[PDB]
Amino acid sequence: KTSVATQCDPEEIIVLSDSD
Amino acid sequence: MSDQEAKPSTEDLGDKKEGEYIKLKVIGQDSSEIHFKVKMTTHLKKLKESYCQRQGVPMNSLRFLFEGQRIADNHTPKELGMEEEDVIEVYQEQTGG
Repeated sequence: KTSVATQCDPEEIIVLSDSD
Repeated sequence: MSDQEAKPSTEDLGDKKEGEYIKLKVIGQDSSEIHFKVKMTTHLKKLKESYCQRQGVPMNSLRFLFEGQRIADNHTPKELGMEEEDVIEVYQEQTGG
């Protein structure tokens, strides 16, 4: 019954690999 | 709050590598807010650079802060007293680049 709607996306920055 | 001062979420999530790391909320001057999953003791410089570098910014033009607290290169959420889902704002270090 539910339908998915596409959204608008702004700046997408990626993340670096973890320390520790 | 698990027993005292811990979050009891590690025994549910953690499908990536070593359970889960902690994510910060980066607020850019372009209003771009990005979620970064860094380790508790990760150089927050890297966080700063990731934003700036990929978005085409010079590191000398931008400062990343935790609630207005100037993040240093070798400073991490652990040291600054932040946890998962904490917030970091971007402000201008020097003249634009």
